[PDB]
Amino acid sequence: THKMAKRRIKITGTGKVMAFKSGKRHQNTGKSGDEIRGKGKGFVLAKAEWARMKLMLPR
Amino acid sequence: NGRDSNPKYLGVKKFGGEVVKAGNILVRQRGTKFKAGQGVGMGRDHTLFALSDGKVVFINKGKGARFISIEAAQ
Amino acid sequence: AKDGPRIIVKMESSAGTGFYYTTTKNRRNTQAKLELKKYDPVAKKHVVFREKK
Amino acid sequence: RSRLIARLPKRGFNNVGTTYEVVKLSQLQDLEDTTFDRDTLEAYRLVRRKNRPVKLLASGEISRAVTVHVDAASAAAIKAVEAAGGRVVLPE
RNA sequence: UCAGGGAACUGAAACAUCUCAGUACCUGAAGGAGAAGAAAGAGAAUUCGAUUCCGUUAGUAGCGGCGAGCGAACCCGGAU
RNA sequence: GAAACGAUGACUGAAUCCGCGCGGACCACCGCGCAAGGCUAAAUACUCCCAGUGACCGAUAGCGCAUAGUACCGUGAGGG
RNA sequence: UGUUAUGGCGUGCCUAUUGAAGCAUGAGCCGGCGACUUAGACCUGACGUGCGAGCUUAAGUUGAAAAACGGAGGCGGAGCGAAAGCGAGUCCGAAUAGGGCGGCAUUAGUACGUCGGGCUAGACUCGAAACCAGGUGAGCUAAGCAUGACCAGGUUGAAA
RNA sequence: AACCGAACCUGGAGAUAGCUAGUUCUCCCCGAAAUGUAUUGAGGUACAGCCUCGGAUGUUGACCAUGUCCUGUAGAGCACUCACAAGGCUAAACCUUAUGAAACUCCGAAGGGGCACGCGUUUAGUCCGGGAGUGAGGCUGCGAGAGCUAACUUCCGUAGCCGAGAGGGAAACAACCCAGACCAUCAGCUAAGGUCCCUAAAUGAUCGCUCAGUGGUUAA
RNA sequence: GUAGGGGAGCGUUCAGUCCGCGGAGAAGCCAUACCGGAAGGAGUGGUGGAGCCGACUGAAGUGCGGAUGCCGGCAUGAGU
RNA sequence: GCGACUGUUUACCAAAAUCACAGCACUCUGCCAACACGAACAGUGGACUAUAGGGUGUGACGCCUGCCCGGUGCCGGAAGGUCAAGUGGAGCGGUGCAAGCUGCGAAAUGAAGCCCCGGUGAACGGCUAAGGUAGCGAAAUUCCUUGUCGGGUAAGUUCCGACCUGCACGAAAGGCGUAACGAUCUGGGCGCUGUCUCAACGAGGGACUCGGUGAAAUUGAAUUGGCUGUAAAGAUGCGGCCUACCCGUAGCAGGACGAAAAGACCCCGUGGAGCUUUACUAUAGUCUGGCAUUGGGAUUCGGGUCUUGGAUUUCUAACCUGAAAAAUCACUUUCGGGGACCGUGCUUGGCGGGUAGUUUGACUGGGGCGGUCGCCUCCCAAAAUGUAACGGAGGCGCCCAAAGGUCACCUCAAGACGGUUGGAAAUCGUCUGUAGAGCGCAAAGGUAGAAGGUGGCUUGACUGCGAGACUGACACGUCGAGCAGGGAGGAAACUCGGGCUUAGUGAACCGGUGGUACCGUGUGGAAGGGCCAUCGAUCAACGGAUAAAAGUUACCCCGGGGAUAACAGGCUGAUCUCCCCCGAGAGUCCAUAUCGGCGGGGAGGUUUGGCACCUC
RNA sequence: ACCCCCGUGCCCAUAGCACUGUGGAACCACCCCACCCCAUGCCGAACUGGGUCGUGAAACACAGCAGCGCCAAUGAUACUCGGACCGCAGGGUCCCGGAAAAGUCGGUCAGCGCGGGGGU
Ligand SMILES: CC(=O)C(=O)N[C@@H]1/C=C(C)/C=C/[C@@H](O)C/C=C(C)/C=C/[C@@H](O)C[C@H]2OC(=O)[C@]1(C)C(=O)[C@@H]2C
Ligand SMILES: [K+]
Ligand SMILES: [K+]
Ligand SMILES: [K+]
Ligand SMILES: [Mg+2]
Ligand SMILES: [Mg+2]
Ligand SMILES: [Mg+2]
Ligand SMILES: [Mg+2]
Ligand SMILES: [Mg+2]
Ligand SMILES: [Mg+2]
Ligand SMILES: [Mg+2]
Ligand SMILES: [Mg+2]
Ligand SMILES: [Mg+2]
Ligand SMILES: [Mg+2]
Ligand SMILES: [Mg+2]
Ligand SMILES: [Mg+2]
Ligand SMILES: [Mg+2]
Ligand SMILES: [Mg+2]
Ligand SMILES: [Mg+2]
Ligand SMILES: [Mg+2]
Ligand SMILES: [Mg+2]
Ligand SMILES: [Mg+2]
Ligand SMILES: [Mg+2]
Ligand SMILES: [Mg+2]
Ligand SMILES: [Mg+2]
Ligand SMILES: [Mg+2]
Ligand SMILES: [Mg+2]
Ligand SMILES: [Mg+2]
Ligand SMILES: [Mg+2]
Ligand SMILES: [Mg+2]
Ligand code: NA
Ligand code: NA
Ligand code: NA
Ligand code: NA
Repeated sequence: THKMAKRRIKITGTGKVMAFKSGKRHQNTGKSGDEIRGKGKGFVLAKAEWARMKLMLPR
Repeated sequence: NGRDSNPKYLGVKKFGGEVVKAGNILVRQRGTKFKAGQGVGMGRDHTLFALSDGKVVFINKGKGARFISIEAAQ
Repeated sequence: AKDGPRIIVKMESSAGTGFYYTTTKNRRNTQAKLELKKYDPVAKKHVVFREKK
Repeated sequence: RSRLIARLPKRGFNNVGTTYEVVKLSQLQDLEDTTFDRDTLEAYRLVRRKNRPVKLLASGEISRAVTVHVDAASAAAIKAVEAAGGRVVLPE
């Protein structure tokens, strides 16, 4: 899907998922301190395969 | 009633003799069972942790007050 | 985190010049009017900071 | 779309403006007797792309005096060519 | 081949959009082919310069209960 | 959707030379082009028919048929 | 070798299952027919091969008892970020904490062929109640309309 | 127009089918699983565990010993909570005596687990990458709940075995006991179990028991 | 040792190439006590009356016990 | 008993109590009628017209037909409240030197409806808007029930007549009664009868035999015994034992869980179809406003500077329709009437199961009903962690400007003794007191050097980050030293990035607000888009499907399942049945001639069940 | 070197409570005053500022005392790792190791440091 090219799986030099954090951003929040300020990166070594098979070609 | 339940966890994570690192979590608990010794800090949830490198050390003074220290190698 | 007419509310944060939110759970239960404080926004800091919407 | 695919907090914004051609500095320096880069003879220097402009980036280091006529160039590139001899020409 | 009219199963691990698909079917008209065609264009170079087909662009831009999934054009080569 | 433009049913209804349309609401600038008339080889598609060819079958294959839309079935379309 | 007498031993096959000789499923027999393929310069991997920091062409043209020409284009080559952009560095950031990338003591690819597998098509084969379009049917049957035909004989005995 | 809670024929159409069945030649090697989590998920799928193949790493694997640390089950105990027997005292508390506890703990094993190392024997693990199957097991011993301390019962933990496991034994009889099939052989020794006869093997030896056919279906 | 993964090969048709066989006679069928670790192959005989083995390589419309499979032929229920 | 009757209907298992029926009632319809067929203001059917036609209900006849309209439906009234397009245009915003060229967008006004008032019940419907008038009544309504009594019979659960406690009788979904009617239903009686105790004889066509002709279902292979046990728990192929020469014919149907139909019950499948409604959604249809076809003459009301509009009224060349002469029309004409309406086209809103496309969860010792899904605390949990049940208990979906940060200071529950509105506790005082209290809520752990209680000062309930670890398949979640820009409390070391911790919450998509300026398709802006923050979530089927949704099927279909129920068998033996032990006591005296309080120990596999073992 | 006191640790009940005795100006405490710095939501009780006498009573220190607490064997037993069995069952046994609790004997009301002060 084209909603994948704009999904947090960028084709990095190596070939893994360039994730982020889905804890809480837009709604349902207001507690904790810097829980929302967790707008960093994320990575996984068990789904890189069944995710890159949809965006690999159009890197 | 059958309804209701909870996975829970807790326990000990770094046992005595082990070589910790700056940030390793030592023991998880609810209250203050294991008090922060020398070389060992304490989180909101009484979760013990290590400040630097070293070795895990248990100390018991007849129950009641538990202590965990870290003896550096070097 | 329900949201109805019930007492207490989620509050926006303003500032003297500063344009920053703190997000705080207040309550109209007791003293409910002086929602002013001091939260330095990215800036020089020390800015008069009232969450009072 | 119910397995990780969806549920990822990403909106971003697609633009895709201008992608410049990475011309490594060792390609000019090191080997070669200076064939004069210009904008036509350089095609034989293994930088055939077309449709896009040209960019000059410093990576190889061997001081040498060579003239460079690329479309655009970096801060460190220009301060590495004229530092050993040459002149980085940019379009008016 | 063009034109008029115009489904559903199916998919969406259900189903009202969308897909299927403007497909099947129906009807009208013509030929050894039609359609299309001589710019109130394409497009960004103050450029190419009828139309159609092939390759490429490219599965890109974009579209989509932003889901399934659908999906150009210009530049250029070539038939003519 | 910020949604242009083309098209169309129903209501309205401009100019034309210091003119008109367009260039993804809009405006200025800039740039391209000038409708409301028509016709027009070739490249393209398909194939009843013909020739040739085959790492195509050799008849429980191959078209359905080594001839037959015949025997046979149904009121019929049709099946075969 | 063929056949037999006798002793010992010995719970059809397949499927589906925790478990089959199953008193579970399938099968009269035999011959024949019959089930993991094909396509997309698709994606990915193993192997092999010809180039090698380069690697090939598609359409097509001219020739075909044979093949070359054709470099529009694609993959190598620099990454990082939402993007501008910057660049061996960039994004968060008001400069130092980290993530991603080079440099790591060190690692090049691409084209084609075969093959594993994925994607998209009916995708191992056979099979349902159903939905939709077009068309054929009232010579069976349920009715209407028009026009013809048929109901031995006997009994009871209304109005007027 | 012989079978209508929506006719027939043709076409879309080889509709879909988490369904059922079937799925064809050969040997060699390894070798599963029916668990966790998620699911309009429960007889289906994703991921993980578990399998195989290649490369790299190349002993970090395994068992065991030693040392160290941690966890409150069995048991027990009455010191907290609840319950509870007799008596004294003057209902409660207190005292003497005596108790019971998954949700009591003054105490507290075996065992287990993590880590370090190897004093020792063996052998594998991990990482990357291609392809999988399996996500409906059953019983027995032991430790629990549920059930009438019933069920070839259900639901968990754990060991073995069945599952994909032939052979011998238990009359027959996956699950039990003993044992893991490379093949060939008119060879030998053994295990579990037996050695009168029908099947191979001492109608064996010594000292007792039961007059019963107990063995060869149970209790107050 | 099942699902499964891996390895080495047999057989069939078509094709290129090579050595050939065939009227004193191929393929096919039929009998068999030989050979190879399996898939299989060979010798001889009988039948038959025109074409077809082996080796290497390539390409699939490639290997049957089953699907209440399909087609054809022939049985049992019975001389009922 | 029912239905009045004649009649009629499920071709092919229901001819009946169904339907129809004359009769009655409500209600619509002014005639291009209402209504209906239809792509079509065509055409036709109603139909060549108000005791005529359509629809509905009841279903001859006789006596009759109550109470309640809250709601729903409908009719009528209708001040007001709300409501679409449109009319109208202030304000706001963008671009340009400007003229100007363009987005967003009101107050008011604006149709049918809805809300609101009343009425209508042979309207749905009830017997909170009121509650059973007549009649009937255990009647086809009957549960407990075979009710009670009476009649018939030697004996009656049904039948008839009454009573009454009418589980749920009831006056047009009509109540009650009724002559006649009936291949209808029920009971009794007479007659007769091989219907029966009970079979017998006789016959005729077939079975039997011979000659001729010659099938079908089925079929893994067969050399195919009985008893017991075992095996998936129903044995001819297993074991043991017993019996049993080989091979037919005529016959009986116990077995081969016999043959036919992949089960029509049941469950499953995010299978199908038909049918319902106040499930969702749309549409035929229909009502309505505006705008065309669509004009003329006046009055009032609006206003600007000749008119532009709304309404009322009236006339007529459009249009519609009728008659006469050449029935359908085209034609010209006398005219007749309606006539700016209607019709029709576009558009707006409402109504809408007539029609259409679909949804309607799962777990579950079958399913349904009930109950229950997330998170938190103990127990189960078998001394790491983890570990299930429809196992045993109890909570949460918040709260707090302070219960926060920090800085200082205080120490509890309870008992005893003595004291005043007390007289139990409590207020006060003094001792004892490892705290047997407290910590906002559930529970555990933990706390006396406090995470118990107070006071001063403050807004660290900060921002930019985070080595390294715990935990999960993933996604999430959890702890955290240190560093930086700035602050808070204390003299200070130092601590603080919410509250003793563990629940007080939820992905993505979409959108709102502030901020900042990255993009912005010729350029420069702008719309918009991104980013930072943050808001909207009983999405509680709480890893969540759609922006948007309920039932029925005995008229049912299909794909499956002994993977899942009801029959049976099997396992078990709560229950059921029986036996046995002890013995108080009854039995005049006396435990045991008989009987056996309380309570115990077994057997059987005939009850109701459990489980779901082989057969769907 | 002897001893004592004071302050502060390790140790954190085998070093604790109770009872009793000893200590008087080196040390400690009470005590005295306290309008102000400071402070008890009331009290200078406790904090606190300035300091004689008196006393050691209380507190504290030390010593005896161990009635009570605490600590706690040996032996045996419960249970269990391993192996091997029995009953229809609830259960239970043998072999080999490890090994409680409680109770009893008994044990002890500490010991070990640093600094400062005053005495012989
Ligand atoms: C009550 C019951 O007891 C009952 O409803 N029993 C079921 C059989 C029925 C209803 C049969 C009805 C007859 O109209 C046809 C008879 C049938 C089809 C008999 C089928 C039989 O051979 C198999 C089973 O069928 C069942 O499903 C059934 C569960 C059953 O007990 C049978 C053993
Ligand atoms: K031969
Ligand atoms: K005969
Ligand atoms: K049975
Ligand atoms: Mg999902
Ligand atoms: Mg076609
Ligand atoms: Mg066998
Ligand atoms: Mg059989
Ligand atoms: Mg069978
Ligand atoms: Mg079956
Ligand atoms: Mg007559
Ligand atoms: Mg018919
Ligand atoms: Mg099919
Ligand atoms: Mg093998
Ligand atoms: Mg399972
Ligand atoms: Mg299990
Ligand atoms: Mg299996
Ligand atoms: Mg006969
Ligand atoms: Mg009588
Ligand atoms: Mg009749
Ligand atoms: Mg006779
Ligand atoms: Mg037998
Ligand atoms: Mg018979
Ligand atoms: Mg079935
Ligand atoms: Mg079925
Ligand atoms: Mg445990
Ligand atoms: Mg979505
Ligand atoms: Mg029917
Ligand atoms: Mg089964
Ligand atoms: Mg049963
Ligand atoms: Na045609
Ligand atoms: Na189709
Ligand atoms: Na006879
Ligand atoms: Na419907």
